[PDB]
Amino acid sequence: FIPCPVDTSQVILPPHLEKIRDRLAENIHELWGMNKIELGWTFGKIRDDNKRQHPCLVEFSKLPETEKNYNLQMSTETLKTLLALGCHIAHVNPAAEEDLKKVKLPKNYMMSNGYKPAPLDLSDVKLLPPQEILVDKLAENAHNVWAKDRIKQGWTYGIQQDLKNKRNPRLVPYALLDERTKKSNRDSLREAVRTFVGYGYNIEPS
Ligand SMILES: Nc1ncnc2c1ncn2[C@@H]1O[C@H](COP(=O)(O)OP(=O)(O)CP(=O)(O)O)[C@@H](O)[C@H]1O
Ligand SMILES: O=C1CN(/N=C/c2ccc(-c3ccc([N+](=O)[O-])cc3)o2)C(=O)N1
Repeated sequence: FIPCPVDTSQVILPPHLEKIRDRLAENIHELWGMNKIELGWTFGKIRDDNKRQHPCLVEFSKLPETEKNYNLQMSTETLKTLLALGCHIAHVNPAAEEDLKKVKLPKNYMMSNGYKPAPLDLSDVKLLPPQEILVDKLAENAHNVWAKDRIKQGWTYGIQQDLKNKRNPRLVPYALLDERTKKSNRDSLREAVRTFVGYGYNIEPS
């Protein structure tokens, strides 16, 4: 198994896109924090996988640096991937960031750190068919960018996951991957494109 994604080396990120790169990472983390509470997890300072405690379920500004850069790099690689495919990212609607409210969840979503997930309310954002094929294609690539970095840290396949060896049952080709995870990647990058549009960006191939 060889996870080779679209080559992101012959690509640079213009400084005017660094703004979305920062906000895109925030929203992607907000969506993660919500889904994690939605499935048995809570806040903690000493991670114990059996107790469902997590230190990363905090606001984007309070994250540790090791996990933080990974969220900014993956966000930067996502933008660069669109550029490597021949698509452009450009601001057109200047009032969209002001007309971008955030989702507010029930009271039970607040934990012992003062953090309560508040992703952007992007439910009223519609995508054209061409942008759907992009999100589906971007999703398969996000699996490869994740799998390549893990592989060089020694991560291979293993029936049981493990935070102390390089084992993970999802280190497999996108075809041999459970459709739940495949759909999860598509949903994540569907909001990624909606995050751009929510800030006033038009995605358009050259
Ligand atoms: N599938 C995904 N899509 C977008 N961001 C993800 C992600 N998985 C993890 N992240 C980001 O990674 C950061 C936390 O890193 P961590 O190592 O704790 O992942 P994790 O605990 O979710 C492993 P798993 O999801 O398999 O149980 C989180 O703040 C989150 O934003
Ligand atoms: O088990 C798994 C896990 N995984 N992806 C995990 C990685 C970890 C960090 C992120 C990440 C993605 C996108 C952005 N972004 O664009 O901002 C920011 C961070 O995904 C996968 O494919 N199968």
